[PDB]
Amino acid sequence: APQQINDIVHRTITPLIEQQKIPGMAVAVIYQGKPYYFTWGYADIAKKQPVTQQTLFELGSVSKTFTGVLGGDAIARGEIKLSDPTTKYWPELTAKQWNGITLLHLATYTAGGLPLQVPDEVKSSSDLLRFYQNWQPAWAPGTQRLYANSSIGLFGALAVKPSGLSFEQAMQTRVFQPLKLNHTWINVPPAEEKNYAWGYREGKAVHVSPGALDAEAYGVKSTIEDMARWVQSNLKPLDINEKTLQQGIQLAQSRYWQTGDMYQGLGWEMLDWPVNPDSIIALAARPVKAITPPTPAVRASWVHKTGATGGFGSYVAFIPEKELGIVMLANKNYPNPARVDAAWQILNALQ
Ligand SMILES: O[C@]1(c2ccccc2)CCN[C@H]2CCCC[C@@H]21
Repeated sequence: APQQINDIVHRTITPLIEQQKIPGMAVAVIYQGKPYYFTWGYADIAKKQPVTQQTLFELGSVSKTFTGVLGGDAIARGEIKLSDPTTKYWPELTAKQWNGITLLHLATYTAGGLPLQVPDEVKSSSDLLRFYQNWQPAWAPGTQRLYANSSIGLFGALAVKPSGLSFEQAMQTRVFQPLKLNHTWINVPPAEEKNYAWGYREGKAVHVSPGALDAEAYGVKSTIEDMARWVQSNLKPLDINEKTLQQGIQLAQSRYWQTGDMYQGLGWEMLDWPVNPDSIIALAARPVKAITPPTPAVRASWVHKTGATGGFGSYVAFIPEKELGIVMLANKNYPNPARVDAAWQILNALQ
């Protein structure tokens, strides 16, 4: 690595690991299409397995960026439209509160207060239907944003219906494969278990538990290499040869709603660059302003997503205009502000 990148990364991440007692971490900085990798500590403490560039980490809600782009790809394929009513793809959803709730609302957490978590008791397709039928919105659609797995999760599930594919098959064939993300998984195969880090929560080794809509909302596992490739693909979508995927990426970074200084994309969230770092809670209900029509992807943006599972904490951010991106993968769920601080310190110094 160029010594500047080495120095800013080590000087930022070493203290972060110490302060947050992070067992293992991988970091990629992508500068002008070139990735630079850094690793520390342990994928598995008990077995003394180090973090490497091949270690799989649970991305948690960083998975929603994949779902948002898969949904964009389906729009580009002409399979769905964000303006479509939810009921067009799930006509069994007959309760009257669904009138007026579109795929856009689901994708952007603006349906009117869908809950953060799908309840553990919800297993089957018939359980899920019952859950959504019974849900009572707090707000009219398109008025408030409440971050929710039950919202974008449903979007992901409906977005792949016309394709005929399972969600996982659609993601593999339409997103992972074309982008050469060959060590990115919704389900980690037995052959890859040797590389699957344990998460640590209160000192105990843990992996994410199955749940409904897990694939769609928080179920992707990936390596620092594939995640760097993912960030670069989103940084520079015009290099992508597959037309609908290129377009889907662009759609996921369009600005659909504004709350405060943040703009909601599909999975991705965006702020204008340069950002006040200060500008970048279990439930936070925020009124949104519709951006009518959505602004196409703005190059001078800080585009990012945080993600966690019980034992993992991930973060990706990039700035198209500066050809600069970063991925931070850790096998402990440590506070989001520490992630953003570190990422901003690194990118600002290189920018
Ligand atoms: O820029 C590359 C890359 C690879 C791995 C991580 C980040 C970026 C390298 C050259 N080809 C490009 C091909 C298209 C995706 C990104 C890559």
